[PDB]
Amino acid sequence: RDSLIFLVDASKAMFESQSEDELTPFDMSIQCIQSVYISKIISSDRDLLAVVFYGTEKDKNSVNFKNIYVLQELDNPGAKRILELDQFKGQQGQKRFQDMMGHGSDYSLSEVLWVCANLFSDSHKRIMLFTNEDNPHGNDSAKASRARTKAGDLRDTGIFLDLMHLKKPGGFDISLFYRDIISIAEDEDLRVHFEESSKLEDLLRKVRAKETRKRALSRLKLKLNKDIVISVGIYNLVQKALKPPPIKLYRETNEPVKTKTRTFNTSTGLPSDTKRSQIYGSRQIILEKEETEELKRFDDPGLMLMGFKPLVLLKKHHYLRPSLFVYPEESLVIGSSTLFSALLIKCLEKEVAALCRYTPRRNIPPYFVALVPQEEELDDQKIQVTPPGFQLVFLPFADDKRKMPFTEKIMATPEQVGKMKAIVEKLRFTYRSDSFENPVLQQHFRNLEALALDLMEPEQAVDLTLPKVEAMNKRLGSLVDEFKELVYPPDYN
Amino acid sequence: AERKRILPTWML
Amino acid sequence: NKAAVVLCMDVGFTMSNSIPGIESPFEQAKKVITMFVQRQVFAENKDEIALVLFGTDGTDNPLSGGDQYQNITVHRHLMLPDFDLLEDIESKIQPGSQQADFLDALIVSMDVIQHETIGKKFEKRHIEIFTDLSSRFSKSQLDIIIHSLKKCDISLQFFLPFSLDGPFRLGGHKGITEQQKEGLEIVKMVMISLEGEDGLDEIYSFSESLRKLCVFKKIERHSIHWPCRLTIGSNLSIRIAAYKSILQERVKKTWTVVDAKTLKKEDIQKETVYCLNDDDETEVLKEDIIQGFRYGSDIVPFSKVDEEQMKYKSEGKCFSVLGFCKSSQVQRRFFMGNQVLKVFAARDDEAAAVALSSLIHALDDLDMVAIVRYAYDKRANPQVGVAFPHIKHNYECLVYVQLPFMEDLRQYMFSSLKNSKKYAPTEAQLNAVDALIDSMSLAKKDEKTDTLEDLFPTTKIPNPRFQRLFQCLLHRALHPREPLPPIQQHIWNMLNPPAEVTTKSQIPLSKIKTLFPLIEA
DNA sequence: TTTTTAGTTTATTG
DNA sequence: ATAAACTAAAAA
Repeated sequence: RDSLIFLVDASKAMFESQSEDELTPFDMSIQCIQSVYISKIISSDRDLLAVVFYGTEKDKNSVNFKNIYVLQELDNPGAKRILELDQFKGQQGQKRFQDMMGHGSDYSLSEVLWVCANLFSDSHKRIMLFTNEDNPHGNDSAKASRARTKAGDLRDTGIFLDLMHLKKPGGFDISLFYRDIISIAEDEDLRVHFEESSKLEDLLRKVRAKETRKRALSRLKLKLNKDIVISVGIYNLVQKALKPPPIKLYRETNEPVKTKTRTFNTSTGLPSDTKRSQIYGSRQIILEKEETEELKRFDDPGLMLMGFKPLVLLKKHHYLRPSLFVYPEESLVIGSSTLFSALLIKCLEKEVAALCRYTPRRNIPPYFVALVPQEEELDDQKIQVTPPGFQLVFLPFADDKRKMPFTEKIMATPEQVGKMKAIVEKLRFTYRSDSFENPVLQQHFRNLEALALDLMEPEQAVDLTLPKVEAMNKRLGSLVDEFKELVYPPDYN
Repeated sequence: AERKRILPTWML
Repeated sequence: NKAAVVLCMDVGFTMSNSIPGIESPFEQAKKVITMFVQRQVFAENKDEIALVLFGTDGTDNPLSGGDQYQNITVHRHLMLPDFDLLEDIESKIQPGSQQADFLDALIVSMDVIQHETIGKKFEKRHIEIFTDLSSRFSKSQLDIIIHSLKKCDISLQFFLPFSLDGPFRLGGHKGITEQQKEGLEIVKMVMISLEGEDGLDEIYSFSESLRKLCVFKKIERHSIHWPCRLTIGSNLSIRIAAYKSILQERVKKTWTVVDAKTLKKEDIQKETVYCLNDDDETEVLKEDIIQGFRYGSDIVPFSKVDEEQMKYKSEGKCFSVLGFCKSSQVQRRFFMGNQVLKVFAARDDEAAAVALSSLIHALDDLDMVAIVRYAYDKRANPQVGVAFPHIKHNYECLVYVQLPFMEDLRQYMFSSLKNSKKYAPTEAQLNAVDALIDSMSLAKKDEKTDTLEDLFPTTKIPNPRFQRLFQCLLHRALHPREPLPPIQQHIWNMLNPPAEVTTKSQIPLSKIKTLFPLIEA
């Protein structure tokens, strides 16, 4: 259970929009926090969250330190908690905030961070500061140095301090203040320098980038040869998010019920007394549990380098199961990262993939995988969209490739192809992996949200997976009727 | 010389 | 829907003749036959299998007379294969001292199909010849033999010790006799005469046959296809038919838990018990148990009755186009699911075939793909995926692969390596790995052909899991007292890279070992 | 202890 | 016959 604290500035500058249709820095923060809270419930993350405000007239904290309001203590995300955050969302929500507690009040960052640290007292400790003030305590020399000391004290404890700098007229400067406050990684290559957030979509992506901790699916040995062995971490960067499993409760108490599945004899009422059978016709083949696992056993757990196959030979189809990500693990074998880097640099250079014989766990049959060299990619927001390493591509065996019903080749005329080209060119759009949300899941959690808040009426969502029928029909009116006339005859069913 | 063959009645 | 298969094995004196280190063509053919029968027995296929042996000491066949069809024995008549047949291949069938006419054997095999399929109803008729071609033969009435094969609709497949550098490894990746050369030309001529130019592809070597599914190629059951409609907008609806191109073939049979003394499922019973989570646990009533779901900290009671009404109601099965984007925007790393669909044009529909063809070529030329919405039925959960063109000389289709939803994606940050001062390799270190990749390359390129030849096609190798399971299942069935046998060498030979790749890699691997220091924590 | 993967089992539709 | 849901096992 990791603890994460959202610290939001509530000074006069935070409630002012940069003369645009875009949301105020405060509104962006409130919505971003709310989005993380909702995301944590869907993803079923055990993480504890908190909401702390500073520069407010009304103060709510442990030692009654002036101008610090601890809205939510460190605890799991809830339906009532998200509802409390929704009371400050928007221009009408902004009014409710100003009424409950004050704003633009004199604060002391030293006292602010101390209160935040004290909330952790009750694995990873992290504070996320949402502010549009590049140089707080610019006038006060004493307050500025005191803040640097408490920021230093948090870092020496193990508390992470991350800046969520927002759009400020004339830009935001890190060199003036926060350069010493923020948590910097020991490695120059590890640290990421994000630009100031102007949109909610960019802020939410930056927050989830720093928040998340790497979870290795497995740590395996990449055996170049019997003696040349490096250690690698296998990471699942994509995993099918499914509907959470139900919990068996009681009709009156509504508390969970533990299930005990007991296996016993019928005639009388241990694993040594059990054997495994398979019956083919009249014959019954008998094998022990050890024997049934002995036949599954090939190789030993890890990746075995077969050689190097050029990427051109690897076909776009031949998809079997979702790909994995291979990254080195210096913690187990020292010098792995250097050889991995040398392999990655030369594989990208030569446009070739590393063919391996993958065995994920003990007593499991092998599968041929192709480690495709993946180069590092960072977007316009300076967020690592593509990590550096190898993509573990699962290759099918002869058995997995299914026979095809042999059909006669009928090719279209260049006039028919040319008309379809116009249809494609007009229906052109920009695809993002995160363009669509699972409608089954979104509705499921929308139903549970309303049920938790005892709301009789469930919020019925609109399916995003359905095509924009009217918009597409508006773009092409003549083209559809023109193409239909060219290929389909009038006597068609 | 080549060896002569007697095909099954169904082939003829 | 079953197929009549006749396995024609040469057991002649010359099949037993072995060169040191190289397995005798008889032992090689035996291994290929066992591989075939094991699959048909344990996968419980309804295909009937007959076995004819040529070059036997004796003569036992219906065409046997005088000097005609001599030294040919019909070992197994056409029927469903069993453990007794497998036991016969394993130990009962021995190599003979005589030599027979392979064409005479082909006729005996043909006569088996003509007479033993009279009562039964077979979709396919197939003969598999396993020989060395070292034996003398007659070309008398060959033209009629080829004609009768066509008229009876019987397919052929040849298996030789040779195929049409380093050491011999069976299953791995000196000079043929003049009699074998003469015999081969008739085999070539016959195969070309039956299946055209591509007929030569149906003549295999025993070694390659063990690391392929070619023995089942002709008796393989047709793939189940289903129809749907590709809808661009609303007014356009192309009639299509898609099937599962790639789908992971898994173990069909399950290990039933039985008692060590009685060996019965009936004596074993699994019972479920319910108890309260709180201290000093008490038995919970099976009828009073209600369904519930967690929403973070909160615990929400939600029954299956209210669930069916409030749940997401899918609009129905479809293959609707969401939009179109460039090939570069859809990355293979985002592919999801456990299948690949090949969207083909609806059978016996010419107008829909051209309509789909227009879309396939428009996307190919523009270097674009199609983002589509897919569901097999109205009950099934909706999917969003890529539909990309796939044009070959013989067939034309779109390929559907499921893409991810926002919820499916996971975002982690990994340390940069491009300019990492602590892990940056030296110029000597990089030039050592450069030599390793060049030495361990699994592809060869001929400058005259200008085509890249793969030396390790893994997609052609069958999953070792099945033939290993069949080996053990059969060994326990025939030899119950003996423990499980080890993995057959040819299975290991087919899984390991070509000997030339392993030998080439020796020198750069020793060089990278010294240059790259590695130690455990 | 929790999460992911694989294998059965059940239900619905053609 | 295909897809989803539930249960069990193994590894982080």
